[PDB]
Amino acid sequence: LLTDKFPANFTFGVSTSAFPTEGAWDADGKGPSIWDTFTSDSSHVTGGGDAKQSADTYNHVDDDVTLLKDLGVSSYKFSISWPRIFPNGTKESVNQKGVNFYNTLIDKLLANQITPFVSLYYWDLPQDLQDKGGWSKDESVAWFGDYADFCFKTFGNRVKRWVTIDDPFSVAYKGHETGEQAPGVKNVSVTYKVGHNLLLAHAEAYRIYKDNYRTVQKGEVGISLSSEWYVPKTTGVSDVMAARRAMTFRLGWFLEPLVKGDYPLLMQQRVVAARGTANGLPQFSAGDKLKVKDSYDFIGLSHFTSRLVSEDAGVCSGATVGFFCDQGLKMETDLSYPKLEYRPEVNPTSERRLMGFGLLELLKHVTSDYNKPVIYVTENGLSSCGTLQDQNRVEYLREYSNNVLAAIKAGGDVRGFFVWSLLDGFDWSLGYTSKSGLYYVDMGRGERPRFPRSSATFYKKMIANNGLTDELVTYRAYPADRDVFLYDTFPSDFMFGVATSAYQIEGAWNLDGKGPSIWDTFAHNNRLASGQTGDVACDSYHLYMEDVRMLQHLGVNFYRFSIAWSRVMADGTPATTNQAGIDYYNKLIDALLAAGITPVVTLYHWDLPQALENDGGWKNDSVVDQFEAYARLCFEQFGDRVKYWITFNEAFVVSWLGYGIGIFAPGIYDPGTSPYMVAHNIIRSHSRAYHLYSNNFQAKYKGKVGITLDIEWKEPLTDSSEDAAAADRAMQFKLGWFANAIFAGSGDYPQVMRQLVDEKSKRQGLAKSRLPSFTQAEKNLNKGAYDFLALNHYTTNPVNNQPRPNSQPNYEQDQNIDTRYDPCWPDTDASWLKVNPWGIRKLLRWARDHYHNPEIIISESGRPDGEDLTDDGRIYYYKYYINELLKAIKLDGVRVKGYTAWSLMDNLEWTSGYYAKFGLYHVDFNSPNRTRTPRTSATFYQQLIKDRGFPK
Ligand SMILES: *[C@@H]1O[C@H](CO[C@@H]2O[C@@H](C)[C@@H](O)[C@@H](O)[C@@H]2O)[C@@H](O[C@@H]2O[C@H](CO)[C@@H](O[C@@H]3O[C@H](CO)[C@@H](O)[C@H](O)[C@@H]3O)[C@H](O)[C@H]2NC(C)=O)[C@H](O[C@@H]2O[C@@H](C)[C@@H](O)[C@@H](O)[C@@H]2O)[C@H]1NC(C)=O
Ligand SMILES: *[C@@H]1O[C@H](CO)[C@@H](O[C@@H]2O[C@H](CO)[C@@H](O[C@@H]3O[C@H](CO)[C@@H](O)[C@H](O)[C@@H]3O)[C@H](O)[C@H]2NC(C)=O)[C@H](O[C@@H]2O[C@@H](C)[C@@H](O)[C@@H](O)[C@@H]2O)[C@H]1NC(C)=O
Ligand SMILES: *[C@@H]1O[C@H](CO)[C@@H](O)[C@H](O[C@@H]2O[C@@H](C)[C@@H](O)[C@@H](O)[C@@H]2O)[C@H]1NC(C)=O
Repeated sequence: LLTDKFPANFTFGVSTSAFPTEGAWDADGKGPSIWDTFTSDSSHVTGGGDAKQSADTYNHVDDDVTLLKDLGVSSYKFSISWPRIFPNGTKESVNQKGVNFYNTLIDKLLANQITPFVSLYYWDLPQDLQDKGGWSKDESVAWFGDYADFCFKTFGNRVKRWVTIDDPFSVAYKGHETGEQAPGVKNVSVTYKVGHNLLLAHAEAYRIYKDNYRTVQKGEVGISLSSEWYVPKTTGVSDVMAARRAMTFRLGWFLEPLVKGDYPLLMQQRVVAARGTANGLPQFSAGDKLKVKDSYDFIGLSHFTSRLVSEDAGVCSGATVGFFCDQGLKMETDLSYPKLEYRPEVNPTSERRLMGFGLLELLKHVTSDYNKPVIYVTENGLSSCGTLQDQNRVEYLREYSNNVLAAIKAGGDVRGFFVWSLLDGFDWSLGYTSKSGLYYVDMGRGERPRFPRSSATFYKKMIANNGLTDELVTYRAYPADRDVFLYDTFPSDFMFGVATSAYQIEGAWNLDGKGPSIWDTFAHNNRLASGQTGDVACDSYHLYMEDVRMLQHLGVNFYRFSIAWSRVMADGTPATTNQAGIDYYNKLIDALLAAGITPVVTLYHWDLPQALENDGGWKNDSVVDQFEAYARLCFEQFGDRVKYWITFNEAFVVSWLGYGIGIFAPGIYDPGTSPYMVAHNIIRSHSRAYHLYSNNFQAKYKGKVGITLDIEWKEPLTDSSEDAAAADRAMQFKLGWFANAIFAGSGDYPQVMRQLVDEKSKRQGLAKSRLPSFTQAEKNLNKGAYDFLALNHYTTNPVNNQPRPNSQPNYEQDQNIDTRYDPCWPDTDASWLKVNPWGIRKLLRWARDHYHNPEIIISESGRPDGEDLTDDGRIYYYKYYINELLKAIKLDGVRVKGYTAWSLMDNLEWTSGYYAKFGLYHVDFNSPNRTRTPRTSATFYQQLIKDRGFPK
């Protein structure tokens, strides 16, 4: 990479085109384009969807010009929509409201010192003109002339850089031969006639400008052409001339008519050789050659890729005519150059390659063979799945703009570089499956908010320094080791397990004297899917012996399950101790130990006995004593054989879902106060349960007590310091809510929660703050009240700052945050779970740094899949999350002592019923015997334990 400065009056720009970004497809009298009609057929668009709104730039001029001021670009390339100016294509349809929109944009651009670089035709052909033949017709030269003449006299007093036609190759070939772009015509005999008329339309536009508008307006008029760079597959003369021939058919098809005055002679000969003399390229009239030759002030170039070309006379057969059968060559991807996908294993055959040298050679070729024209790179950029930490785009922007510097030093007269693109949009036939903006656009929000990707920060800094600096040479958007797969084994101490839950597997909700749960009541109130209940579930009350055999087949070291409070105490009181309940858990513990499997017992999970919810449940404050007496009964009966206790599972869910929005049991909706009241007692219940164990049981039993908290990793949406503070704030409010008082050291809530809920409570007119206050004695009982930390981790979220100065009392509104999902993270059967393996690694270091380097167990990890036995999604998930877990141990030193896979078998997924299959075993819930069937994932997990990591 060169650290030289760009020339003095070099233009750093950025590009959009009307249809991918404007939206408002029929607002204010705009007529339909061929792309409106084309995209109305889902089969034409990858991933479906339409551009009826897309990025909605028609309604964001003020916001988008502010983004242009933030980058510091000198100029802005955009497109005028023909059907928005002339709804039916003719000058009689002139729509003043469409004229007003572009005037607003041009005026606002110049008020902020940004040069307009205006394109007249970026494929937006009005549907009415297509209905009468489109570009195949000789009338299209006149249609375009009247339309160009209008924009010249209407905007030309301010617009000084014009592009007649953008990428005629795609308009002709992709739009009329293969049909992949609008208007979807598939006719090999139309393409050369369309390119012919595009060149004639551009010439008529250039002629109109030179004679009627140039003397007064003093602007420039050019055309923009697209070209890949073609490197020969071998050094043989055959392939070197096949590569040069592909450059001729793709770029010289239009460049040679405008420079030399005719189609390239090589191109003329090849088509007549493959099609017949009656079917050659169109002939230019003597007057046509006069109008076309030298009809440019600059040449625009859009470049993206380099491909390998080799001679292939039999690339087609049986006289199958066509644009690429006339050339007699094949194109391949150069897999020798870095792949630009989200992760190393994504799409091995990818064409997105880091080949900046191709742009250097393209520019030098255009300078050498076409008499050194003025060049603007009007479009150059990388297509992504959409991530905002776009190291791939940063590398692309860094390398490719650096090869522009090399062309200028090699004599290339390149005066501008325009990045494709400014925002995300509807990338033609790729639809929304392809993102390219320096700014991400959230297409799930009506206002379509814009957010800078890391490439926006890079481009801003490079323009500020007029080239690269040492900081920009080595700049990275994320650490270089993030996606590297680590082949290694786990430490000797490391345990593998799987987990279940009492209400989700056991059944027998009222057999043998068991009292009812708040989840028995939730289910019997038809609050679960299809009125499905956990009345039988997997019948683990009767079939626990099957569970042990499955655990033996997996080879797990430990098995984490939960005790049902209502099964050992009918009403949650020792007065209702159910010896039958004691015996059931004694049988499960003994069968696990006889099989050499370590039992791990969760005390609570989520099934409070209804008798205690009647007295106020977790809001009642004596629940601290009630939970302590329940913990005592468990420590006495089972403490002799159970050596790892977990007090609570996902106290966040019990607090916010159960007592906040009331979607889980007990179903109380009070999002302002009760979640904090319940979490307060949970912290106080866990602390008293821990001290009861260390004071009265740890000496003789030598066990460890922990707590399990669920948490998504919280990644900043943007590299800004306000978004980094927002991400940490989202961590504190969900994980720190409980972990801070137990693990951080102060025995108290995170300072951010106390500051924020107090201040908002005061504005809302509340006598006391909605977040309770610990007594100094209570804080001291919280301090160090643990032996290990346990984390449930499934997914992550990008977070951004979002002040809410008028928010109502609400645990989520108190946080001043907003959440999204990275578009690159794959989906699962659950709308809230996205696959992001490195989230568990960043989460583990966060817990390590904030909680005094504790012993950590991952108590839950997994995803839903389909019902068939081949769950490749589950395997992909475990393969890479466990590898990221291994990285947190070996590479990061985090004291991770165990890993728990959710779940052992299909079970009742709370409100989602049995429709969400989470298990390594399939469970037939229509069988009375509830047969369990191992999936592919069970073998993969069993094999991974044997290997103790990842070998080779
Ligand atoms: C292209 O649009 C022009 C503007 O018309 C407006 O947009 C079109 C898409 C349509 O929605 C119209 O309703 C809009 O007004 C067309 O010109 C217009 O043509 C119409 C007739 O088609 C004409 O209406 C007539 O006006 C006379 C009085 O002058 C009245 O007695 C009639 O009853 C009827 O109302 C408009 O006045 C006229 N406007 C302008 C500015 O020209 C254009 O149509 C073509 O050109 C006009 C001059 C006539 O010769 C039409 O026969 C002819 O088709 C549209 N062109 C095409 C190819 O569709
Ligand atoms: C938390 O939940 C406990 C357990 O239910 C509540 O204690 C109970 O309060 C009931 C009243 O709400 C008591 O019932 C009354 O008992 C007396 C006899 O003592 C009868 O004469 C009378 O008619 C009622 O039946 C119940 O005895 C009591 N149970 C226990 C074990 O204490 C508790 O309520 C609160 O605390 C108790 C100690 C009393 O002071 C109650 O008046 C008070 O409301 C619940 N606490 C909260 C904050 O909801
Ligand atoms: C492909 O384009 C050529 C050149 O413009 C047309 O002449 C072809 O049309 C042919 O002639 C018409 C009258 C009709 O018979 C059509 O079926 C013929 O192929 C055109 N071909 C197609 C299929 O549209």
